[PDB]
Amino acid sequence: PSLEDLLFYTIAEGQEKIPVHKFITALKSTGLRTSDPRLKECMDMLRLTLQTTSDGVMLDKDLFKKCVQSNIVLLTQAFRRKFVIPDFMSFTSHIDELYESAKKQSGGKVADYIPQLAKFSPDLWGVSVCTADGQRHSTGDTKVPFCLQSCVKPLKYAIAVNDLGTEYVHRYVGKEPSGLRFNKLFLNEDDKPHNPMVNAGAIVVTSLIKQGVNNAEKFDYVMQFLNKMAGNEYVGFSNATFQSERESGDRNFAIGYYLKEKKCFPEGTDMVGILDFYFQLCSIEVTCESASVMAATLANGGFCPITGERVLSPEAVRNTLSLMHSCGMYDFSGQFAFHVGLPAKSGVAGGILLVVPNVMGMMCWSPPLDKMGNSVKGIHFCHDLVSLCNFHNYDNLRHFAKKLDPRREG
Amino acid sequence: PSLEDLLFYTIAEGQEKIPVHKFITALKSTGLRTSDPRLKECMDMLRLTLQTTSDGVMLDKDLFKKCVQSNIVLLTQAFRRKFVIPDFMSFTSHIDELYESAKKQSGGKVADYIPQLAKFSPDLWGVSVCTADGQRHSTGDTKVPFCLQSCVKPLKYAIAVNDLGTEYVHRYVGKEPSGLRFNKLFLNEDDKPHNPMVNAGAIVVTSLIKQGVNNAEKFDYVMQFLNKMAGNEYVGFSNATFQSERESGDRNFAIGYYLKEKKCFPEGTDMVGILDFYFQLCSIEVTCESASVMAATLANGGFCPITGERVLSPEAVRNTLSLMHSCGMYDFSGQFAFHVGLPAKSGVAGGILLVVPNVMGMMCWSPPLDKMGNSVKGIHFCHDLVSLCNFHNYDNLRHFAKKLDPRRE
Amino acid sequence: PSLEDLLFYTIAEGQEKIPVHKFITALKSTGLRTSDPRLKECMDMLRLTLQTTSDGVMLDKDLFKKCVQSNIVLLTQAFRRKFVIPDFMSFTSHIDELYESAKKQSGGKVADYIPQLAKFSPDLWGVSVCTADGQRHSTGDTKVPFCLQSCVKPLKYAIAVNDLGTEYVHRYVGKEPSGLRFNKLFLNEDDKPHNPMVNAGAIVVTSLIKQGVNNAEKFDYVMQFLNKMAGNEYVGFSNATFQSERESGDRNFAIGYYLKEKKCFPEGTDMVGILDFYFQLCSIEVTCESASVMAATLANGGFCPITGERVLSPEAVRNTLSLMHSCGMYDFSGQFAFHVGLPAKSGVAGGILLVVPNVMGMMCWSPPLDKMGNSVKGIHFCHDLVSLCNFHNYDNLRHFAKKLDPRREG
Amino acid sequence: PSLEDLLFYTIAEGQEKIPVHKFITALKSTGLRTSDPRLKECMDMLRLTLQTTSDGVMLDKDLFKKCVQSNIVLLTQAFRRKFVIPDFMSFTSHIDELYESAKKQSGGKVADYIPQLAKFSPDLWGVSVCTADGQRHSTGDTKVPFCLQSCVKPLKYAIAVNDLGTEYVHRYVGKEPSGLRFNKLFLNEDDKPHNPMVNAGAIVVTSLIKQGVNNAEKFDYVMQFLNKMAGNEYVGFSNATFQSERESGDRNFAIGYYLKEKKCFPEGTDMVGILDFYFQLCSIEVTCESASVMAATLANGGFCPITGERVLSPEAVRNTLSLMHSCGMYDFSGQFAFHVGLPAKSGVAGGILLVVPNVMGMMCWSPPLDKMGNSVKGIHFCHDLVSLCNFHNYDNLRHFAKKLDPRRE
Ligand SMILES: CC(=O)Nc1nnc(OC2CCN(c3nnc(NC(C)=O)s3)CC2)s1
Ligand SMILES: CC(=O)Nc1nnc(OC2CCN(c3nnc(NC(C)=O)s3)CC2)s1
Repeated sequence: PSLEDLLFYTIAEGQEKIPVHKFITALKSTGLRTSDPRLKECMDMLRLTLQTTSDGVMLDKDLFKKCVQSNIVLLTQAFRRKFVIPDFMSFTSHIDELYESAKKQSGGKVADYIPQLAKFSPDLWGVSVCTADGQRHSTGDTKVPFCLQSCVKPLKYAIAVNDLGTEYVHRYVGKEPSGLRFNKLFLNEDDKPHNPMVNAGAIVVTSLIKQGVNNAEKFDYVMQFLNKMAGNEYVGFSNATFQSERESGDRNFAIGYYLKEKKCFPEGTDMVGILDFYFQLCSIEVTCESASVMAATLANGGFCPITGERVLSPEAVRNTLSLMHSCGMYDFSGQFAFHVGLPAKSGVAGGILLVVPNVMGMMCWSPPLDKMGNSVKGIHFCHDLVSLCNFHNYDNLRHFAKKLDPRREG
Repeated sequence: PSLEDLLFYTIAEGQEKIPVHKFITALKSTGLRTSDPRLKECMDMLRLTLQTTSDGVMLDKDLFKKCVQSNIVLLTQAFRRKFVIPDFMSFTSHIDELYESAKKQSGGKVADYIPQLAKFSPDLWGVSVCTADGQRHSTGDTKVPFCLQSCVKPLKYAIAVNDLGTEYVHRYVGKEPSGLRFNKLFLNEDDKPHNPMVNAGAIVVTSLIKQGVNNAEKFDYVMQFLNKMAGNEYVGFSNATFQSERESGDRNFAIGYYLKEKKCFPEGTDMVGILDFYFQLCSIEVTCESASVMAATLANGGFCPITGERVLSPEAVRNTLSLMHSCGMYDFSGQFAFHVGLPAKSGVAGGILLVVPNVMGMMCWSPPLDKMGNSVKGIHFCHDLVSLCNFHNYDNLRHFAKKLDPRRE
Repeated sequence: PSLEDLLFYTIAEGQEKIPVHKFITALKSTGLRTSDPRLKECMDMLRLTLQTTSDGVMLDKDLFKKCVQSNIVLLTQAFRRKFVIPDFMSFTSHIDELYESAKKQSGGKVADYIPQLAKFSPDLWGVSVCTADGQRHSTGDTKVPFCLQSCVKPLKYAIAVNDLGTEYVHRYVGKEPSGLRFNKLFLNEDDKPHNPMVNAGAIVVTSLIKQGVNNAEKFDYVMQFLNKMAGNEYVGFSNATFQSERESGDRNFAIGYYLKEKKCFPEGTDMVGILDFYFQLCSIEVTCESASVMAATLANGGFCPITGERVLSPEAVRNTLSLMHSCGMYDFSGQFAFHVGLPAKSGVAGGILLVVPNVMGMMCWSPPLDKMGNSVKGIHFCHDLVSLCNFHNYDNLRHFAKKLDPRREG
Repeated sequence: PSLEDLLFYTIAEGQEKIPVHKFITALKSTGLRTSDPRLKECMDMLRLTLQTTSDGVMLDKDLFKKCVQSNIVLLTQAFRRKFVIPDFMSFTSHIDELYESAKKQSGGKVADYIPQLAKFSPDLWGVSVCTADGQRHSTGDTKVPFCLQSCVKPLKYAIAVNDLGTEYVHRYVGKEPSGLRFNKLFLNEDDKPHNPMVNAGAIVVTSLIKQGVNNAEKFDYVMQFLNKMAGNEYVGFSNATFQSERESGDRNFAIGYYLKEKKCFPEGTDMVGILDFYFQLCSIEVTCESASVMAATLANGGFCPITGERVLSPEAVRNTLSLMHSCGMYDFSGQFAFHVGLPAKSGVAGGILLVVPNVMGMMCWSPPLDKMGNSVKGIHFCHDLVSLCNFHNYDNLRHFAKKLDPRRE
């Protein structure tokens, strides 16, 4: 027997040779993107034989064997329905409906405190999915760059725990939510910030990453890291947003000094310098698509799903998801944890980084925020998604009532 | 082909006939207990034929099929290792290691606030498991009855949400935790108690269950409900514990009166009676074993695993596990949710009712409490369990480092 | 020489005999009331000679000497303008103006949570003055009985420290105000109520007065005490108010149980009985006139000014004035101390018991309360009073700008 | 008859001529200092006459009248015991006892966070009095200059209310104390600092004084203002303290940035400059003697008692005495108001500027502080002072038990 050969008969349909487009659309219908890095050898060989023989465009058992041999393990799982969402075409149909249902929630106010997010239109709205297996789907304004802002706080924490361990990082920052009107305090009772998703704890976590090196190499260190998470999709940097964040951050300058007085930073910290590195990290740019790969990396126990690369330790990813559950959505965290039950993180540009552990990661984006600071459409989408699918943290995988389960088939 | 016949050769091992004891030990090793209610029919036919011919005790293809046809699907799943933990024999060996490792933590102080918990010895310690499929195992003092106390709070919240729905119950109680030094407040800013796991909200939740009937019928209704949840295993009641909570509950009278003044109960409430009903509910008795079935009922989306009965709506169970995750372990809730990541609920008699969703439910019991109020051995066990198995809520099921996974082979 | 003889020529106005009405009007104009207990002998002797010599009504040097001998010291000080307010006639004209200026502030809501405080008309308004010397003046509805309610807290605190001393009493109750959003807390951080003017602390103090005896003698012990303080003017008791306060006091029962749990009472306290005794003390009745004598006794270092009787130790009065200054007007305490600067206490019936140390006591009464719980007209009257006179605690007795000083003349 | 003549016989004692020393000693025993500014003409004429007739040194009815006519009303009041404390010689004997009783309380820790307050000896200790009439007395280290630090907060609040009025100033700062552990907060619920005695509110008040002018002239205005208040006694500036206060005042920058974000300042303020101006004001230097005259100006309705000039409006003095009563001694404020009953203000150098309204002002100084931040010897002295004299705010001026009253004979 032979794996390349048995896969050949599945797509051959008893016939003699497979047209290339018939193989291409069969492969794309699994949700894989024809530009998947795990598929580069297969696609390079296909492009070559489509030159070598204008005499086509048909592959026999032996010619198909030449192309798919290099990536046969991933292609077989994709064609024999072994992916975490087996019927991806029906699932994306559902994502499209949920998107259109949220597209009608036109309330909210765009963050206006800086001219660079006031520039963004309230009609933008996109959602990108990326499963723990690499299946992609987008709808809407998903290639528009926008800043992570507070969406970057869980990614920084993951990098800090990945490099320093849990016990070290949690000398300097706590692990609990604060309480629905302890939002205005910087420190909990141990004179540590309450947790990494809070501004005071985000700043302290920022002062742990790559100490001893200067602000240019730290920024390089974190961006190289964010590239691995996104399978080398778009990660950028807005100097416009950063220069404004620098000139309008009196609240954070207040935090920095209060943290200096109470000896919250590591010894030898340049507090004002850490504030620049902090403002920088909030001005990193993503699209919906590139961020949906980041979120899926946390969804996937730390391995980027479109490269197979190990990016974060299981200890760093578990801690980040734990803190996104309960501290992730500003004052909505408690209500969100109850009704949605997913690790999520919101931002002022309109991002919501959403992780369905063991299934997929997502990024929703609509600039207009409601009064607690979360994208109006994004929050609507997240409620709708969990009403439809048994992805809630404490839904049952066996007795889930009237919800659909995309991890099953019939 | 034939499903009863194929199982016969599976356990017969090509041989002539199955001894009766060889079938029972084969069955017990799947984790099923020979008294499972879903197996009563099979066990009745065995009880009949073990009289029919003392010239035995051997079952032919036809005689084995005589007993097992009634329960063949459940027996096939158990023998083709389709149960949520396929190698149950090995997993219980690990539970024994974790139990013995916690048995050496003799620190802590027994709750003495009532003479009925001061009389319980610091040497007691039991652990019971019940998987979403019915596989059972116990170690230690697992049949000694004890009161739930605050372990009962998630169970009554489930009943209330099961009968009245989420929107109603949460007109009267919040959904968030309060904050690590907001423990001393009764109400949040919307004038509802913070959540059903704290005393002020447990008191309010109690005033919602089965309104319009008197306190004796209310209590009977909750006992009937707690019976369905434990697959009819041990549920009792201590009149002694009830009398001491009654005569020493000035704090609960303080809460009750504060809630009456700020109009937190549903209209037509006899506040003083509801405290009596509340004190009663805290004095319900369980054993480790019976409660581990209750926990598995939450683990199993609302269906009791040793009877298959639908006991709670999926909405009541999802809400209860949500609120146990973040509010279940007193001031330890935050540290606990981070490190263990399992919905749990603790009590002052020393209980910790523990849920691993889609896998199993658990009950630990050791009377000596730490300074935050949680059983010392019980907390030690929960850390060790999650350190060993990828049961943490935000462990990944595919890339889980050097932890063991009891769901695979 | 002779005091009876020189006071004789003071009123004689060079003629030979004094009409009786001419002496009485001279006496009333000092503000003394012709029924002052320190004047009983003089008034009895005057009424007697108006029977024995109907051939009058005129008194010579020797007949004047017959009547005023007994109370000549009090009469001389009154006639030689030696009283704390020498020109009482002019001062009462001002009290009348201040009264009329507040009669025009008809806002507020009468307290309605029990039927007997809702029954009071919103148009009642009275104010009574009583100096440390006994000079009286009233305007408005000054003889209508009403309940003290929270006005009783400074009087029972004074009774407790008069019998037990400060250090004993302040084992069970603090001495500071709480902070404008520590209002809902019962205990401070030492597990004592914050101070005697708050409900939780008034209840605890009630549990220190006259321990070991039952509720009837306790009530008698306190009423006799209030009688001495008011120079035997009207002190009464509403059983109606007590019955409604009792069956509608769920927060006070809430306080009682919380205080039992945290062991705030003395050993052997019958907590529910102390709540009965507390409700009773809140339903004791006064009129404006009778309550204004109470206030002056605190103004007067503990000596009731119309009987000369020592009623409270100087330690008890100093402490009670200290706490009325900072805790007496509910959430208005800080604003009141700042702008009025007088020891004062308010109640839900509409009373404000007011003390100007070393000068006078006062009681204002108008049932309509403002949104913090204080009589609207009463608070208005207090601001007006101190804008007019240098009575504010930290006004200067020498350089007081354009304010009037009733303690001086020209 | 004649005012200069009757005064002459008062001190002449029927004799022929008054020696010069006999008059100077008579004058000092009234407590006036032979250098009072209100006595300059009289002392100039004495210094003028002490040269012409070295064949003296004794004054006739006419030569005494030569000098004293210019200041006759002040001298007569002092000699017919019309001063607020008629028997000053006996009163200072009592302050000497109180000083000596506190000198035996050697506990406390000198402020260490800057090298300029660690340099001061733990055994320095001074007390100075100055009455509303100008009678002076000191015991101890009363001419050693030290920084006001937070003692300057009431003086600048007074300047601000004196120049702009109460309604304007209290748009930017509240008027209550905060709550015994609401100390860690900067703003109340109205987004104003709680009151001027607090760091967050002193910072805001600093931003209202003389707006629109630069930091050098602003500082000159405040020094000119402090000079009128101390009757031109010693006021200085420590540049060392100012350099260390700015280079270690991270909490103050935290306050400034938080106050800037919540728009607490008036329009057009350079927040970073106002922190410099604030640090400067905290480094103003005084001695015990000079600062107690400042206190006497507050005691005296705004008129400096040793020059007679009006320095502050009565509205400003009342408000500052109001806020010093309740906020002046950090976490000790409530306790202090209850037990001492005097408006006072403390500072980290160890000063306590204390006001007994309508009688006298005071300044105590001993560097070793409490754990709440107040001078130990200074706090002890204030308690002792009020146990002795009926100066407590709510003492009775008529029925005051066994306490002494320095205002009577
Ligand atoms: C606006 C209002 O009404 N109140 C206020 N809210 N926030 C304010 O800003 C500061 C609060 C004080 N600081 C603290 N952080 N954590 C603390 N707890 C401990 C145990 O250290 S204290 C820094 C921020 S003031
Ligand atoms: C720790 C300390 O110093 N004092 C105290 N600690 N606990 C106390 O119990 C009482 C607190 C006051 N009441 C309230 N409950 N919830 C509330 N929430 C809101 C938003 O109003 S207010 C009744 C219980 S007092």
